Amino acid sequence: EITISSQTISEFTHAIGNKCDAFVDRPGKATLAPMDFAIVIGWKAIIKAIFPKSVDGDLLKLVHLSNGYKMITGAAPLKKGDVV
Amino acid sequence: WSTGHSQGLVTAVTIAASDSWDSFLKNSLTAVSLLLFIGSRCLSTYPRTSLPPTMLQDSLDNGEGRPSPMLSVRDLSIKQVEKFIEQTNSHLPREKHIAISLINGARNLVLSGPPESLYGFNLNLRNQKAPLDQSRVPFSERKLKCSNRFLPIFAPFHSHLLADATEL
Repeated sequence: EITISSQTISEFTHAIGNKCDAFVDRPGKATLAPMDFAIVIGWKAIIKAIFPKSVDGDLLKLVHLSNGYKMITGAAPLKKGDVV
Repeated sequence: WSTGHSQGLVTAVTIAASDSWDSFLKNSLTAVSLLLFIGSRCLSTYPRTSLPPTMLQDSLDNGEGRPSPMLSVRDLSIKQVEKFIEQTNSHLPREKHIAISLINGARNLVLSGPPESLYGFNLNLRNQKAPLDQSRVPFSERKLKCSNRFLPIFAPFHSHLLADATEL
């Protein structure tokens, strides 16, 4: 369980070069978090999937083939203070 | 005497505090450190963001420059420019309001605020202004001309946006 914080969104946005206004703290605005922050939130769970013995392989030869996001219908974007 | 603009006033007071060359280097240290703190704190408080490309394209294809946190308007009085800011502010929330940043003269002003708010400002001003050869029109009923453009700056100095940077 991770709680989203403005510091973390700031670091992530400056890292990837995202300059969008929605992810920068402004007065009178609900600062949001990028959907690429979803992989940061779920890196532990997603990457724990390739470890089990029944899925055996060389992690040094591991190749990330594809990644993608999909918002659920009617679900608002992630925002600051969200316990996720 | 000596003074400065939006930014040079610190250099003015430092030069007023000048002394022999050894003390002048200390004075320069003071001015530089103060401006470093001002710039860093102002950017941290209001970091400029990405700007919608359709919006800057609309601004550019109407004889306008890149949007900036400051918009210079010329050939208009403080009262007229102020009335336009009051319209834009009434139709904007308080946190993205436009305020008089500096009055360079009677017919020369610069206004601080978010680049998007100042773009909407410039849309309103372009709607109200005229391109027109009005020499054949009576002076009392002549449309007002103006050449407004955004200054080369990346911070809304002299505005409420950086007010919370002050105490820091």
